[PDB]
Amino acid sequence: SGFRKMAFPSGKVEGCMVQVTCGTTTLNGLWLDDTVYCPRHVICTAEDMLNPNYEDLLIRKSNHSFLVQAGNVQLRVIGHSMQNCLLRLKVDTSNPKTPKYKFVRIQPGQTFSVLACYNGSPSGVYQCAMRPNHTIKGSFLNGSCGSVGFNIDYDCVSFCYMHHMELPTGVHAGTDLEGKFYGPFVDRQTAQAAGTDTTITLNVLAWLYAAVINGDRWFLNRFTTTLNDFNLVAMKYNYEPLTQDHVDILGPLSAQTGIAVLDMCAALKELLQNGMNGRTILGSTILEDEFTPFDVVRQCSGVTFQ
Amino acid sequence: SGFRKMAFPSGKVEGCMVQVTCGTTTLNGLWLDDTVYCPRHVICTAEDMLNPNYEDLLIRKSNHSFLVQAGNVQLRVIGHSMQNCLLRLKVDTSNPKTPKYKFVRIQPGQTFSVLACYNGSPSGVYQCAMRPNHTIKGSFLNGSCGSVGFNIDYDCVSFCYMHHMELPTGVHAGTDLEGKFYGPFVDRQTAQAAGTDTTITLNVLAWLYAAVINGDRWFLNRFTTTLNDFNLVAMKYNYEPLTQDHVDILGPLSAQTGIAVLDMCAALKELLQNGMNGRTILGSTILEDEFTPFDVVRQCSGVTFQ
Ligand SMILES: *[C@@H](CC(=O)OCC)[C@H](C[C@@H]1CCNC1=O)NC(=O)[C@H](Cc1ccccc1)NC(=O)OC(C)(C)C
Ligand SMILES: *[C@@H](CC(=O)OCC)[C@H](C[C@@H]1CCNC1=O)NC(=O)[C@H](Cc1ccccc1)NC(=O)OC(C)(C)C
Repeated sequence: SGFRKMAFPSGKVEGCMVQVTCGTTTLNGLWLDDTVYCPRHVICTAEDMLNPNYEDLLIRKSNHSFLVQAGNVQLRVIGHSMQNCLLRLKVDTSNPKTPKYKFVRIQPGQTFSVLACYNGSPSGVYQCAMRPNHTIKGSFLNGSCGSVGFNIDYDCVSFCYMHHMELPTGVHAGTDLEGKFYGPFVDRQTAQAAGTDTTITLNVLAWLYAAVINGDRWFLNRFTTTLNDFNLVAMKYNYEPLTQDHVDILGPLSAQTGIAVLDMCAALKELLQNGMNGRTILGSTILEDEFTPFDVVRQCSGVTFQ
Repeated sequence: SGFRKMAFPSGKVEGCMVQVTCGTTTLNGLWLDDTVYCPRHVICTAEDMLNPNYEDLLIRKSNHSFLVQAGNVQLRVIGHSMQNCLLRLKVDTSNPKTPKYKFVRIQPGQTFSVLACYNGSPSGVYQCAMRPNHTIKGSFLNGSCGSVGFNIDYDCVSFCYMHHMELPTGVHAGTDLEGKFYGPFVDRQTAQAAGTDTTITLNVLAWLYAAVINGDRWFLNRFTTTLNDFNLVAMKYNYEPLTQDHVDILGPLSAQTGIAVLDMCAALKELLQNGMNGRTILGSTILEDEFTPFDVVRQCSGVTFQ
């Protein structure tokens, strides 16, 4: 029993973290096989960030403009290319600790583990959701650029995020491992701001299922709703509209608890309208939206506490 | 910026997890040098748990009564002893991935990372506090016994918890790595229940400091309090009494924010009495008590956002 924000074990990723230096700028990089990935802004000074031309900045560098350090060992750079907002540095050595891996672009609402790193040294690990507005509510200080986000399935690491910047509201933005930003953000100094965010309806519903599987039914009611009537309420409280696809995704959790999705929606509609009347759900006084249906199935018992 | 429940990177611990089988019972064990640690209840059947005599159960076993599997490799047991509520199994091979390590008994209020494991295979990682009542609010299913809790300082792993059981309220109990239980619990089937718990005052105060360092001052006030007057309020709301030692511990956070401890206490007293008036602190609508002053210094900037 219990329910916690749980990250994937971080060891396969720790063995891939290195330090990348260009001039006086140091950040983190990711070393797989004979390649090191890092944010391209490693080539900028502070004044560069105000109007950088990356093609122009990069052509001015040689292979030996870059130092890469893995633990106490210097790797020698033998090639370099830009790919969108990342650099791909080729090095003299293949990483002996390279795990089976893939590069994946995750979708808003999905979750992943972040390994916070400084000077190529991992310091901590926590679970984040990709928000509808394409930011994450992370925890990052100076030196954290190039920290990665990932999921693990079987023994394969699916890398999905590399960290690049902080926005004025204190939330975080970055790219996938092809160097393409999540959201409309750019790696240069502008007046960019996070767009208005929304609550992830599917996840809140998944988490209510988790609460039932764990033994709590206090918030259920005798009612049902149509998809359309639910959404009118959803719009008023700044929740994402629920779709038939979201309804089908919740199929297995529905089957395990014997609670129809539209009946769970009626329960959520009542919580939105009346509040929680001083009560908690899985330890929480608010409606949680950072666990997916996959996260709930991974963590909860396959047997409901009836 | 940001503030998250952050666990230590788990890799050094993943390389120490093995599977231990006795008869039809399988659980996790911890392999350091040439020794494997695991809960002694691995030697019981279900009916045994109702009245087990462990000395009597153990003398009936040989070295080869135990199988230990590390990945795909069988380790051969060449000796065994009981130590309080753990078994210490000696094996044919020293763990090549043994990190620098210590065994430490943590104190109530302190935090650690848990690596949830099943069949010797790590599945997830999250941060817990040792509660005043000597339980943790973990997340554990069948097969999780022998999962460990730990902290990391520099490159040394300080092991502090091994998991043994779940209590009727759904919280968790276990031992240090000498096999001594945290709390008055025993590894046999009784009517044992978690004692009444208390909120960890020092941690709530640390977390308010974290909120100031991160840039928020909304909950401060013009008042001060004496230690004794604070505690009268503390008792009414089921918070631990604050001591001069707790006041001295908060010295560095106080210095970094320019907020005297007793002034922060007056702020907390007002929050207890008036609630939060619909507002949040570091994203939270309630007062959080699972971050220590050490946790705040580790995660937050050393420079206050004034
Ligand atoms: C990674 C690199 C770094 O630390 O540079 C300092 C010498 C930075 C990580 C940031 C820092 C605090 N949290 C966090 O997530 N990223 C940055 O500093 C970016 C660089 C950048 C500037 C302009 C456009 C894109 C990227 N800057 C940044 O995040 O701005 C602040 C912190 C001022 C809001
Ligand atoms: C580890 C061993 C196990 O899974 O045995 C099942 C064949 C168990 C971990 C528990 C299970 C659910 N969550 C969790 O933390 N521990 C136990 O099953 C203990 C064994 C025990 C019994 C009596 C006294 C001490 C230890 N039993 C247990 O936790 O009881 C329940 C789950 C019924 C409350």
